[PDB]
Order: sequence, then structure tokens, then C-alpha cells
Amino acid sequence: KTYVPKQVEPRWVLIDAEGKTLGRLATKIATLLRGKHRPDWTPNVAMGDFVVVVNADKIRVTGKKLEQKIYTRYSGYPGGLKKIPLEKMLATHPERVLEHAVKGMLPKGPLGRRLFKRLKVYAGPDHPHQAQRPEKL
Amino acid sequence: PKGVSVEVAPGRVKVKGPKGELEVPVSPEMRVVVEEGVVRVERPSDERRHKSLHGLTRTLIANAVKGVSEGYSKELLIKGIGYRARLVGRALELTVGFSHPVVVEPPEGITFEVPEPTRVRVSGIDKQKVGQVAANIRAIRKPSAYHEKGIYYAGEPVR
Amino acid sequence: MKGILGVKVGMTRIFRDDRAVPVTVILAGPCPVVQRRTPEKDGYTAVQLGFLPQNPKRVNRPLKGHFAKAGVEPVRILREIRDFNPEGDTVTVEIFKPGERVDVTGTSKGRGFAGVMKRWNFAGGPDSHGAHKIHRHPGSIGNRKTPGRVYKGKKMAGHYGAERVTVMNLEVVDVIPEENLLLVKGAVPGPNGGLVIVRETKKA
RNA sequence: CCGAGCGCGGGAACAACCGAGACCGCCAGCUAAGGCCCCCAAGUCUGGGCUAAGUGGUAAAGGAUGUGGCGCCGCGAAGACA
RNA sequence: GGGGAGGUUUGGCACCUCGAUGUCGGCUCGUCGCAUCCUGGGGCUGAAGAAGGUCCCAAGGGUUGGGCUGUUCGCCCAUUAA
RNA sequence: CGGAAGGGAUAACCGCUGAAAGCAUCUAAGCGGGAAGCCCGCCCCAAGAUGAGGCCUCCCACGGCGUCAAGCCGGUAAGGAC
Repeated sequence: KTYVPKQVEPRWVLIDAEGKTLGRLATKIATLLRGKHRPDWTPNVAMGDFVVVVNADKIRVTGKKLEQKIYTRYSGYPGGLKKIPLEKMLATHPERVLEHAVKGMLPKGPLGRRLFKRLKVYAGPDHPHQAQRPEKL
Repeated sequence: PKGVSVEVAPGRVKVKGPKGELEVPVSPEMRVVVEEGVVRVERPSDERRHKSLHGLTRTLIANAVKGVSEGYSKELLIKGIGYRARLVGRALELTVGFSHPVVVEPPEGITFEVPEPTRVRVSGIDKQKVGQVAANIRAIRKPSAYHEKGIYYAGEPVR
Repeated sequence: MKGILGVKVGMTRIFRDDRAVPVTVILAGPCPVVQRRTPEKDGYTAVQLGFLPQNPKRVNRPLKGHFAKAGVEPVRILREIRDFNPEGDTVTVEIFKPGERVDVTGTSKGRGFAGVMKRWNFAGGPDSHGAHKIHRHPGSIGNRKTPGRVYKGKKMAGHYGAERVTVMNLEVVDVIPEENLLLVKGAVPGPNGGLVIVRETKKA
């Protein structure tokens, strides 16, 4: 009768971004967002490393994405489709581009939203020097 | 490159000369061989895109140097009836047709003199600024596509 | 970004030289800079004006520490003009020379739960030849199957009035230091005895 | 073949397309189509080329010094193209 | 003479709906599309100027009151940036 | 009273320097100009912005069961309500 783990302590991870390709950094960020890397694995309890990212405003992205990539957000009212590319994203709140990338690669449902309060992206670098910070590569 | 001072950098090349010194950021993937009194550029292949980057920075630099050798001077002719130029200090005011006489702002690194109210020189260390500033002056009043009035170069009119 | 609070005492009209200037009257009885906002420790800049004196009876609230902190007689109301830092004292009407143009906010007359014809100057129907159950009706609201919903914010019957509103570029006509009154151009929201903020205008 | 297999796998979802004929059990393993970065199981696997458009991520006649690749002809060190 | 695109027109097929999916036109309320009527920005012109022609960009906004007609349409009348 | 002004990024388009290609080219490196449109700007909504924020000021221990655990009971402070 398979092992079914108990209580765990989270392992916040210090991750750069400077130079790191978007999705590539997106994936790993998410695979870690759960515990697919920890064979103490469990697909419902939620125990992913609290991913922390600094200098997110510094993410290289392929081809012509910057001028080309188009994030679509729709309200409720007509023409409420606000169209917003990367160019505008980076220059404003840049940390958000690498957000929707990862949130949009996480399990879609309840614990998924759990696996989002785990995500700690910033621009600086610098972040809550708090207590944990294991720098990963 | 007599009396010059060509130099090396991670991603650009400085040009020391009598006139001055201008930043000229060139292609990263090339050699900037600086001999004793001559300057060359080599390309790391023979691709379609390497041929372009080679000859590009092979002239751009020949210009970065030629910018502080004897300096540029971009002429501009003025033709018309009321049309006449006037240097108001270091800036150039002129009356061309519009209700008010527009005044031209001095751009950094470019001082423009005048032979006639009809002739208009434009010095400039950079050859990029020299042509940019000088075209903007043609902009204000573009050539009479039916007569012969407005701004011109030494490049034939329109008739 | 100048800014001063007041009320709407009432409105009539004057005569400039020989032409008639329909004016409304605002009241900037000396206003106490109650607290300010330095980005240093606030996140921005703004000076909160207090207004209308008050017996320390309803002031029993912990606001008294707040006034006593700012050495301010205990008022009855206070709001924030944006980025308006004067000097260590208090702002009169001396702020607005006659002629200067002012932006004037204020809360509108509450017109209850009003009808479409009223809210959105709708058309409704014909007082005449048929139906006689729609004469102040909205009409149709949507389409057949597609979409099958109604547009978020389709002008319909609701509340009309009691909302924040501003009216702008107004010629301050006269200013009465002698007794703290403000002449404008007349059309200013809210009823009499109504609270209203006034600030330098958006023209350039 | 569905119909009578709207039972299962893939195809996002979809009776009839690819896979495979569900007697019941199992927290055993091989496989099929299909896939192997993440939502999602399993290669960000090896090696060589192509594409720069997001092509991929679905259209035609028709158009062009787009890119790479392979051939034929005229001209040229008695000096050509520009 | 050829190639399309759209899915507003007249049809074609008879797939859902005949133990009911109320058809024309108007009023009200609109919303969306651009293939743009106007206003803004351009190329050309057989563009002196003024004016206009055609192509391009561009939905943000605007797109009139009547005569007739069940009319949609259109004709006319007085305008209009339209 | 408002539709703005103005700042920025642009559409078509006009351009500087400039190879590939001894010329030339608005371009492939780099740069500048360019719409009532896009983004701010304006007004209003707005921390159920479950990511629930921030700022100033006021009140402030156990008073009893629960040893360990969060809890539970009557009285209270700011104050709120009726």
C-alpha cells in the first residue's frame, strides 16, 4: 500500500532570471511549483518549493516576441478586450510576464491557486531576505 | 588615419582626433585589428549576413575617423522671393512663407554657419547628425513641385 | 496643485461691467492642514484639509489625539487635495485670485431609484396609438439567441444621483477674504449646505 | 465501421478517422495508435541539415535581388561588372 | 479569359426544431464588422492655387427633418462635414 | 462645464547614415519624423486588488474552566450598535 507522506516544511528557492529564456525558466519554475522534482511526491497535498525570482524584469524572449507577443485580457463590457503586448508589459510591471507564463502552466484548479501564493517574483533584484533563500541555478 | 587614436572595447570603438571623440558602437562578432597606423576589420565567416556586417563597420568606422579628421559640412540652398536665412547667434532663423519666421534649434555637436541667406552650411563631428540635422532643415519648407521655391541641396531641383 | 474645501451656500447672479454673471457661492472658511503625506513614509504627496469647527463632544473619538498631534481645533470633516503642500499654517481663499479658473467636485442630488427616461434621457414610447403599457419603458434590451446575454452596463433603471461628480474650468468671479466666500460661474453640483472641494484647473 | 461497440486509447472536445472487440478481479508487467518542456504519464535524448515568418498554428491564380542548395551560357588579367 | 475572398442576395440539400423555433415594416434599445459616408493622417495625379480623382491608414466619434409608400427600397423636397 | 492641451508608442507614409552588391537602397546593424486612432492624461468605479494594501490617531494582558492543543465563559477598553 503506497506511501502517503505527512507534514513537510517548504523550501523557498532563490532564482535569478537575468538572461534566462522565458518559458524555459517558466517550466522549471512550475515543475518546482509542485513537487514533481521530490519523489516524496504527492499530487494533491501541495508541497512545492516556494519559488522566488529576482530581476524578473530581465527576461530574454525569442524571435520578435517583445514587439510581437500579445497578452489578451477581457473584462465584461463590449470591446473590453484590452490588448497588451510584451513591450508595454516589461516597461510597466515586468515581473508579471513571467507570472502568467507560470500560472498558465500550473494545474488549473483549487490547489493550483495554492501553487501561486508560492510564487514570489520581483524586480530589483532584492526580495524578502526573510529566513530561507536556497539559491538554485 | 593620420593623427588619430583608434581603440578597442567590448562592444564599441572610440575615435580620438583634433575635432573630438565620438562613440561608435559596432558589431560584436568582428575583429577590430589596430596596427601601427592603419585600421582593419575581419569577418568570422563568409555568410550572407556576415558580408553585410563586415562592409558596414568597414565604412562606418572609416567615417567615425573621418568625423574627426577634417569635419563634415552639409550645404543647403535657399531659393524664393522672401526666402532668406539669418544666424541669430548659434541658432539659425529664417523666413520662408508660414505666417511666422521659424527658428532652428542648435543640436549638440553641430554648429551651422552661413555663406548667404541662400546658402546654408552644417558642420558636425558625426556624419549621422550632419545628415539628420540637415534634412530636418529641408523638412520645414519642402521644394516647390511647380516653381523653384524652398529648401534644396546641390542636388538638382524638381521643375 | 492648489486645493481648498467648502460648502454650497446658495447661488444668484451679479453684473460685471454691464454684462450679467450668474454666480454660485462657495465657502472656504479657514481650513486647517490636518495631516500631510510625504512619500518618505506615505507613498505620495497630499495635504488633508479639515473643515467646520466642532465641540469636543462628538470628537470623543480618538480623532482628538490626531488634532492634538497637529495642534488643530477639532473639526468635523477632512479630505485630501492631491499634492497640495502650502506652508506650516492654514489655507484661506487667498489661494485663488479673482479670474483664476477652478475645477469643482461635489456629490450630486440623489434622485432616488429613477427611471430610464430620467437616468439616460431615454426615449421610451409613444403616448399614443397602442401598447399603453410602455410609455416610459426601456424597450428591448438584447438580441435573439446570439449572444443570449445582456451587455454588462446596459443603460437600465437604477439610481440617478448621489454620485461623485466634478465640473471644471470655472471662472472664479470674486473672492471675499473679509468673510471667506468664493464666486464661481454658477453650475456646481450638490444641493445647498453641500460639501465640495475646489482646486486649480486643468488648462495647461 | 457506427448502427447494435455514445465501453475503452488517441485525435482538445466529436457514432462511424488511427488504435483495440470490455465474463469478473489486482495498488503486477509488454505493447498499439499516440506521444515523451509545462497543464500531463514518459527524452528539454544523440547526430546532420532546413526554416525567421509565429511560417509551424491550415486557401488559389499570380507576384519578387527572401534563404540555402545544385546546374547551363556569355564576358575577363591583351584589364571586364560598377 | 483566369484566380479568389466574404456568407449581406436569389437559390440548392432537407441536418436540429411540426406534444409549435410567432413571418414583413416601423417604434424603443442597440451592439458589433470595415469592405470608410464624414472628420484626422498619407502615395500618386492628366495635382498652379482653390477644387476635385484614385489608392492607402484608420472605427474614435458622427451619420439630418420632412413629402409619398404597409413598406425595406427608392423618388422627391430643405439642408449636411456626412 | 466638458470633447482638450501636452508626454510617450505607432498606422499608411516621409527620411539620415549604410552593406550585402566598388554604385544605389528608408534597413538587414543604428537613428529621427509621422493620425481624431493606441498608452497615459481627464472624469467616475474601485483592496471580496481572498494578491483583501498603506497612512495618522485611540484601547491594551487571565477575570474562570482547558495542565499539555487550539479553545471555551461572564465582565470589560477604544469604540460600535440599539
